[PDB]
Parts: sequence; structure tokens; C-alpha cells
Amino acid sequence: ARGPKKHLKRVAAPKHWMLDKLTGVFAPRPSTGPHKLRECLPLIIFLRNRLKYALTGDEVKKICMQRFIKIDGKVRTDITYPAGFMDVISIDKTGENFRLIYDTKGRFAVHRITPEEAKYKLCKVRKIFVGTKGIPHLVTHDARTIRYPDPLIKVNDTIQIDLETGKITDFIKFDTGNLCMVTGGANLGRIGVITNRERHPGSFDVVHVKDANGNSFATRLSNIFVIGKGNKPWISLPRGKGIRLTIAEERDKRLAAKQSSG
Amino acid sequence: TVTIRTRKFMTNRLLQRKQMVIDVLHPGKATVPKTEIREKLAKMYKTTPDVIFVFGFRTHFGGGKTTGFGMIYDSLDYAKKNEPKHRLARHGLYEKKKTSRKQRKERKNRMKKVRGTAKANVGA
Amino acid sequence: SHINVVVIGHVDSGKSTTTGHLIYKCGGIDKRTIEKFEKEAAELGKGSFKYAWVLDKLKAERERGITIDIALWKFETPKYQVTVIDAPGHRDFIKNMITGTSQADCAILIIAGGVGEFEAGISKDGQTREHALLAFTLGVRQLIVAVNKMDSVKWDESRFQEIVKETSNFIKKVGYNPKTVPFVPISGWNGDNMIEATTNAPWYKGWEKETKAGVVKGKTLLEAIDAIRPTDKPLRLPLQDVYKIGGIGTVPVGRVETGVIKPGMVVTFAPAGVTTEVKSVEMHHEQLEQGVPGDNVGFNVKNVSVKEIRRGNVCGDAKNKGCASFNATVIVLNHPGQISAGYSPVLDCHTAHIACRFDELLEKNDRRSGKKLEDHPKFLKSGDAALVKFVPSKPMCVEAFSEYPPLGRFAVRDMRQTVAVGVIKSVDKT
Amino acid sequence: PVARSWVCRKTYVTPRRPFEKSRLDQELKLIGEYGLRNKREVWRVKFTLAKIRKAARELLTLDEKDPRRLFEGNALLRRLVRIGVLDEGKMKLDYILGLKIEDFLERRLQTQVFKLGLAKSIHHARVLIRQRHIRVRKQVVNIPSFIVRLDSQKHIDFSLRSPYGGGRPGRVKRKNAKKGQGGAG
RNA sequence: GGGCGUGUGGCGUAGUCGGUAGCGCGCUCCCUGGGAGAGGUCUCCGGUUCGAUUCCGGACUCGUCCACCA
RNA sequence: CUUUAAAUCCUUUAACGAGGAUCCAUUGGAGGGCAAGUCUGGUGCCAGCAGCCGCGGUAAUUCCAGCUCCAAUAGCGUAUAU
RNA sequence: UGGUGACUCUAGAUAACCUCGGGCCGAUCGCACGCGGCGGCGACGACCCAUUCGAACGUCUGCCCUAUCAACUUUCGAUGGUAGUCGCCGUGCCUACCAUGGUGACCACGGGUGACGGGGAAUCAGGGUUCGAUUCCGGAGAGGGAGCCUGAGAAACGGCUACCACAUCCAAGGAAGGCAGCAGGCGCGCAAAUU
RNA sequence: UACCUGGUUGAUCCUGCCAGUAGCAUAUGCUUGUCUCAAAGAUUAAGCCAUGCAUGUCUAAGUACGCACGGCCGGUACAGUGAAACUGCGAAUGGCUCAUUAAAUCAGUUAUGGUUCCUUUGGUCGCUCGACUUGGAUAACUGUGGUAAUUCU
Repeated sequence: ARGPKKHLKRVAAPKHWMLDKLTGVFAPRPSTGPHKLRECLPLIIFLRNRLKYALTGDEVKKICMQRFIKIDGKVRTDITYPAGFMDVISIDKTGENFRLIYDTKGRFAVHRITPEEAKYKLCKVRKIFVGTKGIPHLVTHDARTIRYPDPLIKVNDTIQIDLETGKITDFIKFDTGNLCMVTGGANLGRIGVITNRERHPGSFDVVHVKDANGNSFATRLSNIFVIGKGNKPWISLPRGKGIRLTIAEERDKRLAAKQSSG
Repeated sequence: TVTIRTRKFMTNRLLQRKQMVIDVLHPGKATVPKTEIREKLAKMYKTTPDVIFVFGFRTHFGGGKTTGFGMIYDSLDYAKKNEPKHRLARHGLYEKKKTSRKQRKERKNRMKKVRGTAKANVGA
Repeated sequence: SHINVVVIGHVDSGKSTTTGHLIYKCGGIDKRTIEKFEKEAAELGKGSFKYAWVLDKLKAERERGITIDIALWKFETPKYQVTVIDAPGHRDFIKNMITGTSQADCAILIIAGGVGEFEAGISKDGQTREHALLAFTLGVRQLIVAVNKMDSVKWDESRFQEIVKETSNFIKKVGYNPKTVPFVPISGWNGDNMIEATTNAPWYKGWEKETKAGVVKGKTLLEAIDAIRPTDKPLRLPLQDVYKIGGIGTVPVGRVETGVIKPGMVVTFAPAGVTTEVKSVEMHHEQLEQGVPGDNVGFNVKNVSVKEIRRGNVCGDAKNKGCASFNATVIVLNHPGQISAGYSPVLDCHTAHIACRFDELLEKNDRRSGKKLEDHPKFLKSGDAALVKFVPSKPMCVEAFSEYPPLGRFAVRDMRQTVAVGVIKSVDKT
Repeated sequence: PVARSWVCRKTYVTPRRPFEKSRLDQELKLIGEYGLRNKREVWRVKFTLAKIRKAARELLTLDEKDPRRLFEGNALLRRLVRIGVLDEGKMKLDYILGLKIEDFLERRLQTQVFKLGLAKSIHHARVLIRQRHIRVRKQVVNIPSFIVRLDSQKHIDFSLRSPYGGGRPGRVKRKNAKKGQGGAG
């Protein structure tokens, strides 16, 4: 590598894209953006593989410049845009809004949101930046440099932005009793409440999070993303609600649906 | 006596067409050609047969079932808008280039040798 | 269109000189290459052969000053793309002269106008009479007589008219029509009247010849060539040589007698009996979509070694037969002795060079009337005409004269000459 | 970088001793009684028995109540009962060890044609597979090694396009008829 | 293909002022040794010539080397 | 027809298409190791075989042939690597 | 002011500095246009702060044979203290000045490798033995070495500048080259496809 | 399937190797009906290369006076396509090969508070106390040329 790479392999692409290894040699390289190449979902995957609007990549080429695609307020024309976490993709000609929340597994769930819920999004701050005139700042998880925050927004707070203006509405404290979105690693896709914070001078801290059905677990704070107060979230959840039942019960549930239908 | 039914019918408000997966039941006889599929699907939706673009057929063993997939448009202007160029010529309505790919390149980098207006003059 | 022209004539008549100089004035050769040959020729004490050196590429040819093998060159005329076939004028190489004449659609008979040279050329021992006879016997019906070396006789008109008169009476006895043959007084050395009218011959108003479209007139030798193709017949391209080029493979070279050769065609090589695919067809280092009758092409063949095919072999379309035996009417010309059954000389059919045995002498006919004189004669002598059954020593491909004329005429050779020439009546195909 | 499989698995295992009398007889009794075509598919069926028996053996080494033993055990016994190899009345992981080589040999489709009585011979039964003369669930099967499951047992029958079924009469009858009326005028 | 040679019995080889067709091994027969015997399209025909394996011509057969970069 | 950029092949459909279904399956072996003739003739410590042991000196179960037989079966032997 | 586990962090104040081979502060463009003058969609253009994309270096642990290699490293940096230069940065990276260290029987140093490393493949009861040039990640290099331009990013070779080897055309003055890219050709061969 | 068998001896029990036996590749030999898949110039020469080809690119929206087309509503610049040329960006990717290299490469792990970073995304960009838009080159093109010859000028 005498510089930056431009390509990505079908075999080395992340598995949560669920790419058939038999179709093509390459993978659609995610363009650089507000989300890393690991946890992104390029728009070509969302149209062709998750919803099957287009069949080939060139059939996504005609539709992306048709200017019908609205990722979180903005209309993008590049199919390789890194649509990350909770990016609101609304499409006008069907009037259908979408939002990326994880499944019980690591993949992204195809979730239709209501238009009253499609106008706002929660974002986790990364750092409290102090601007050049005593002006406080924050960068969210999707690279939104927001100036003049509420001063009580610390490093692990979640904030609620309105996409029509790009401004905050309310914030959620990183405190015990809050809902959590475990985003990364072996616990990628779990939704539970905060139980206990374990401090670590020098390394990454860990917080233990119990699921709603008592399946308690732990994950470091880097993957932890609080979303709600008490026992109620601020967004609409897909089916399963992030509980991660073991593989013994999915076999029962799967046979239960085919024996009830016939 | 070939009867055609529906599978996986969904609207394309994003693509100005409709798409449904074709199933064929042709007992005792061969795979029916794609031309006669269009008019049979035309009278099955009471629409015009010219924007019926079926392809991708695949027989199951022994015959009696062949499985394809096609697209039916809203109007002919979108059918000339969002479509691979070969599917136009599969009906024989559009004529592509008649130039061999080597003949394209053997002329192409031969225009790299001569600087000036003579780039259009080196070829023939 | 494309046409082939074979240059024939007595030795030292100026065939190579006239041909090499004609190619020069037609732009077929750059002036610097001529200047090189003129220096090399001067270094060997032969400065008067600078134009012949264009055709004579063999070391033996430059050392003796005589043409040995066939040389294939090109030049263009206002109407045709001419391929000249310079044939040897020496008796020992008449075999190469026959395989070169069986190709050409037209023949240019070079006759020296100098005193003594003309008489020696048309003598009983001269090749001028044998060449014109072989040319007409091989299929060449169009003839162009070029009275060369008119500069040695100071462009004398009476001398030219004398040569035209005697040559006309001769070619008429061979089978040619003097009216359809243009007589052009030239100077292969000075280049007079070859492409441009000469000022040294103010008496010469030009040549005139009768054609199927009427009477055509001209003055130069180039115009005589412009005043001159069995594409519908099966493919017949015999080999002259076989080359082994690095990266390409085996590349046989030859001229297309009948039919058309194209890249992708499945051809068969006889007598070798090898069938393969032609990958490409070239003509003077330029690729062609097809080789028509006349083109001396070099085609690349796949999976065939240079040891499986050789000079003398005939290539043809594998989709469009060999000969076990064939009956043909032959005319003994010059044979110092008697021709009996068992006699196995060499026959030059089209461009095939196979030795055939006079298996059986069927009938002896009168050369003039064609009436049968004797049945199953014990022997034949000079002047006799006869129907003989032939059996090739090696696999050979021939056709009946009535069906395919180009492949139905041949020449017989032995004891210092062309002892006979004949036409195939019937063929027993294998 | 070209997109293709490059995944190969040999479906059979040649035996260690090639020239002993004892093993030579048993497989001869299995070819002649079940109409097999070589000795390879004897060990091929013996190879897939060695896969399931080993997968059953290591589950016993994992102790009871283990979810992995509870899942992969019940997952394995789910398929054995659905293909007519093990009955419902013997559904337990201990019984896989006592499962023998001839047990899968009933569930070859070729035996089922000589079991359902629509073939004169077990060796005539394979030709009805080869000539596309029988179908299963409105699907013709041109391969005798199709492992019929317990569910399609009543769906085995002649093909729709068959002279020996409800289809066109064959070429021999169409040839014995053209001289049957062409010789009579 | 250009120049040079080689070819005569089963084998390989002589030879020939142009006139008789050989030797050796071999096969035959006889008493490794010796004797006799069978065994020839002299590459081929055509002439030259009183008579041709020789003298001429011709190509041929094989071996040889120079050429041969559509 | 389908397939595909255009094809090819696969699958589909009509026509033909095997009684010695001559539309003809080989590769290695047949002393032991190691499944498989004391078959027949030629060969006579010769030619050779055989991974090893060993066989050939004129009635060879091991060479060479034919007949028969054995293993694997569109594969199999051999060499060399492990 | 605000943060970290800990700042010489950020911001603020001040006293100055503003590098002529100069740090920004639109001397652009298109479609609709409605109200003297005011607008809309954007495109593009930049300096700086983050973001992503990486790279660059470090930390710890992990390698194959060999003692007929037992001592090595070092004023031609070896291991350090001090202070600079250079570099995008930490640092003997280099320069100066002092100190005498640094490694080794736990196998250093040296040699061999028919050695690109790793995921992995073949074989196997268990344990292992062998393989891994070969599609995935990363390293390294385009005859051999050296040097550079340009650019965010190269010591780039389907970019240059030398020497060395090989090699092309000439009018003999010169000019030009780099298939360990797809094919393909020779050579090498036991061994490997269609210009 | 955690498996042995023959050969030292007059015979025996042993040490003990040799040879069979099953794989897996590489070559090679004989043979070759169908069909699905699929390795393929690495080992010797990281040896040498002919030809051809693999890196170019324009939107309503950087610079259009090539009639090279082409509209007539024309004199208020250009209908508008538009080759060339200029500018901008890429050519540092991809592909191929494994020569070098034995704590080196690399792998796990972390560190960069010891560093830079095209583009993308999001913030900035009337914050400074003095134009209704400034300058002069140059390519394409027109025109004259050289050299045997170049992607020379």
C-alpha cells in the first residue's frame, strides 16, 4: 500500500452485510463518512439486498440520481455512502421511512418508522470540545459537530436532534436505570438496562447490563449507547426488542409458526 | 393450455414499473418462448404487451415447470429510461454499436500518437 | 482487382532487369534500397544487374547472374494490384518456371531485340518458344510481348517490325491470337517505354489489341498490363515454402490458384493428408480478411509442424479428392528416344510437382486431326499425340480439364526438356 | 481473485486392507441384494455412517443437561426420524451406535421401487429410475441415490410422461406398430 | 528448395579402358576350420553405342551442408 | 425454445435412433506376503520375472503366449515427495 | 472556562512577532425569477476544527537448522548522560561533549535455509508429524542497485535521472527500451492453456 | 475402525531393520460414454521478450469565435450539440511474482498525551477600521519549417 486503498473484497467485507460470496469478486467499498467501514451500511446494500428494489448495481445507479433518497435530512447521490446507526432513510414516492437499529444478532433490522418518529434521532457524544472563544462543542457518533450545547452534557450523554434544523431537543444522562444499546462485539444487538458501572484506571471501563428477561451480561463502554429513561425508549423497536434468546428456543419458535400455519 | 400465475408481486414506485416472478406450467410440451409470455401476461392484467420484459427462465427437471422473472412497466418512456441496453435489443427495437472491442482500442491508443485535430483523421 | 503476371523469356533476355526496374518506377521499392543493391552488385563486378538483384535473393543467383527460383513482388497499376512472378530463363530451372506460370493469369514474354540474341531465343534450342508454349499449355491465355533491349539496336523500326512479324507467326502456331497480344518495344535497363512513352521511338504510335469489349490501345508496358480469377472454384493453394516463425508457429507460403482462403477455415494439405485450421492470412506483412486468386499469401496454421508439410504440397478447403489414376491426352514434343509403359517422369499439374508413371498407353492419335491411329501402341516418339493412363507415385490432386481447366493441364519433363504437355480427360478419385 | 468454490470433500473412504476375504463377502452381499453399481457407494454409505456415529459418540462424552448436547443431540435425532431410519419409538441419542449399515440401504429410492412392488426386479428397479419412468411428489428423479424421506413414501409412483405410467407409449411400440399397419396395407 | 555425394545379392560392399556381373558374412550341401551350391530390377527408363552397371541426360532415394523471420 | 451482452452446455419439445443392444471397459495381477489354475505349449540358470522372500540347469503353480480366474471400475498402474 | 488516571491539554488575558521561494478572509457557474433594489435551488472554490479513510512509528509475547560458530558490540554509534540539527513527529536519527557500557550457557553473536509471515491444507484414536510460492490480511519488489520530480499520499517504475548487464532502428549524426500485468514466444525443464 | 502381515534359524523365543498395506500431491503410462464443478508456467530461470493490450475522465452548472454540424426568433454575447486545446482529478489503486528477509517480516495485544492525513460528513468562514469586478501571458486554430527517425518540436 503506497497510499489509501479503494477496494474491498467480497470475502473480507463485514459479515453483517450478508453478502453472497458466489456473485462477485469484490464488495462495494464504503465511502469515507461519519461512520467507520465496519459498522456502516452502504446504500447499495439497502436497496438491492435488503429491500430488493434494484437487481444490479447499475439499476441502483439510475435510482440514486433520481433524487428520491433522503438519508437523515440530506439527499445523497453516491450509492456507497456509509449509512450508519439510526440514519433516517425516508423515500418519498412510497412515503416510507426507515431507520437502522440492530437485530437481536449483529445485523441491521429493516424497520419502518412513523413520520412523527422519523423527524428526530438520538446521538451519543464522543468528546466535549472547547472552541476558540470559550465556546463549548460536541461531536456525536455520526460526526455532527454541535456548538453551544447544554453544559450538563458530559462525555457519555445521549442527545435528541431534530433533522429539519440540526439542533438538540433533550438529552439523556448516562446513569443507572437507563436503557442501553450494546453496539459492538459479541453482544452487538442487545437492549437492556444499566445495572452497575465498573471503573478501570487506564483501560476501557465496563458496565454490566441486564436484559429485560434476566439474561444479564457485560460489555465495555465503547459499545454502550444509552437511549432511554427507566423502562421506556425514545424510538420504535423492531420485533424481539433485543433480548437474545438461546438457539434452543428459536428452533421451537420456528417449528411453531409452520405448525400453526400448516 | 399453458396457464400462468403470480408470485412475489410488488410495486415499483421507485422504478416506474411492476415486478413479479414468472411461473410457467407447460405439461407435455416445451418451454414456451418469451414472446408468447408477454401477451398472456398482457391479457392477465389488461395492459399493453409492449412493456412486458420477461427473462431469466429456468426449467425444473423433467419439464412441466420453468421459472423465470420479468418486469412490466408503467409506460414506454420509463421502459427506455431505466433498463439495461441489451433488454431493448432483445425485442429487436434498438440497434447498438457494430464496432468490435479490439477495433475500438486499436484505433483508440492510435489517437494517442498524433497530437492535434488529426485524431479524427487517422481512422479511415 | 488483383492480377498475376509471370515474366518468361530466353536467358539474358532481360527478364529480371525489366521486372526489377518496373517495380522500382511503380514505387514498389524505395530508391535507397536500389542504391544498396547497385553498390553490392558493383562490388562483385556486376554493376549492370542492380535491378535483377531485386529479384535474385539467393547467393547462387547473384554469383551466376541467372534467376534460379521464383521471386514474388508487387506494385500497383491505375486499375490493378499486380503480383509479378519472375520465372527462371535457364533450362535446368524450367520446373520452377512451370509452377510459376500455372499461377499467372497473364504472361509477359521478354524478347531481346539485339542482333543474334533474338535468333538464339527463337531457335530450336531457345527458351522463348518453349516458354510461350508452356504458358499457353498451363492456362495463361493472355500474353504481352515486350521487345527488350531496343537501345542496343538504336531503336530501329525495321528490326522491331521483324521481331513482331516472326513472333506473331510463332505465337499463332502455339495457340495465341496475335491480334490479342500487344507488342511493346522497351529498354529494361534505361526504363524506356515502361511506364512513360519513350522519346527514342517517335515512329512507335503504340500497341493495339482485340478484347471481348473491343479494341484497346496504349503505348507503355504498364498500360499493356492495365489492359489485361476463379474465385468460384474449390480452394487450391499449393505451397512454395514452409516457415517456422517464433511466437506465431508454422506459416506456409504460396499463391492462391483457385478459390478463396480466409482465417478460421478448415484446410487440408495433400499429399501429406493433414487437416487443420487457418488462424491468419497475411500478404507482405499485412493481415487480410481473405486471400483471393492471385495473392501470394503466408497463412498461419495450428498444431502442424514444418516437418509434416513441405514445398510441392497443395492446400485446399476440407469442406469443399485425391487421385488414384487419370487418363489424359498428351503431345510428345522433344524426347530423344522412345516413351514406353513404365516411364515415370515428373508432371507439373497446376502447382503440384509429382512424378507420374505412364501406366498404360491407350491410344495413339494424330496431333492435327485427333483421329485415332493405333490402339495400345508399344511406344511414343517426338511429334506423337496419345491418350495415356497415369498413376502418381505420391498422392496427388487433379481434376478433369472439361470441368476444372486450371487443374486439368500439365507438363511432362525429361532428357533436357519438356518432352510433352497434356490435358486430363477423366480422373479416378480415391 | 476469481469467485468460485474450491471446496472439495471426498464422499468415500477406501478400506485399509484391500485383499481380505471377510470384508469382501459382506459388501458383495450388499451389492447383489440392493442392486449397487460398484463397491465405492458401499463405503460412501459407510462413510456417512461414520460421520453420524462419530457425531453421536462425542455427544455422549459431553455430560448430560448440557445445552449443546441438548441442542445438537435433538437436532441430529430430528433428521434421523424424518427420513425413515429411526422410528419415533426409539428417539434417543444412545440408539445411534446400534444403527447399522443396511439401515440406510432401505431408504435408497431404488429399494423403494422393489418395495412398493412396481418393479419386477430390484435390478429392474434402477432402470425405471434411469429411464425417467417414476416421479416423487410430481418431480421425476433420474438418480437412484435420492434418499427418500419418510413423508414422500406414499407419493412414489410412475412418472406422468411414461409408457409404463400415464404417458406416451415408447419407441419399441411405435416401431412395432409402423410395420403393424405398414405390412398390412 | 541451391551445391556436393551415396545407391550394384539377405547384409554391407567391390569393381567396371564399355563386353565376365563379384567378395565376405549369410541360407543350402559336404568333410570353429575348408569345400561346393542356391541367391541380383547394378534406383529407374530413354538413347549414345558393334555390345551399357559404366558414356550422356533426367528426376528419383537417402545422408550431407547452405539458404529460408507472413 | 430456453440460456446469455451475444452465445455454448445443462434442463424442455417433435422426428429418427440397439438382439451377437459388434453403439464390443479397461488397467493391474493369478508362489507367498495378498483376493485369485499345481491349465496348456514354447523357453532351458538362457532370454527374463519379482517392491520382499525367491523362480528359471529340459515334466516352470513365479519367464513368454493362449484359455480361464481375481481385485478396483471410467479408472488404474508406475515413479518420487510426505 | 471545560476535561484526563495523569498535560507543558483546551480557552482567556497580556508584551510582541506576520517569514517577499508571502496563512485565510469567493475578482466563479447554472436553472427557475418574484417582490429603487431584495431572493430560491444548488454546483464549485478554499483556510481551520473535528469525522472517516489510512499510513507512520512504538509496548508486550510468539519464530526453522546449527557449537566442526563461545564470546560479541564499539571512537566508520556500540549502550547511555547532556545540548542541538534534521525529520511530519518520539529517539544516536545524525553532530558535538562526557561516562564505559550493551548482549551471552535461559544459547547471544555467526552460519545455513531447497525460508514471505499468518489465517490455514494433508494426515491422524489420543498426542503430534509435515506442508503452507498459490485467490484472505499484511510485508517485500518490478533486469541489477542508486538518486529524484510531482502530489495529501511514491523513493512510484504500464513516472523520470545515472551507473551495470542484456537488448532495438539508423542515413552512423542519434533516438528509444523494462510482459515477477492479460494473452502469447524462446529458453529452462520431469513439470504447466487461447496472441 | 486406537489393526498388522512376509523375510536371519535345522526349528524356537527375541532384539531389530528391510519390504508390503492406506492416504495425500507432482510427474508419467494405458484407456476414455454422460454431466456438474474446478486446479493450470510457483519449484529449474526475480531468466530473456516480438506483436497487441491493460488509466482515463463533462455535467443544466471551470475556459466554445473548429460552420465540423445545425435552428431561424436574429443583430441584446452564444440555438444547442460540439472534436481539439486549457483547467480540475485519478494514474500511490488494481493485478503479478515470492527474490530478499530468522524478533526482522508478521500475528495477537495495546499505545501515539510522540504523528501527519486527499476526499467524504459536520462545524467554521460581515468578527480585521482601510469592486457595477483590476493585470498579461498561452495552448487549440491560422501560417512557414527542420531532422533518417520517436508520444521530437
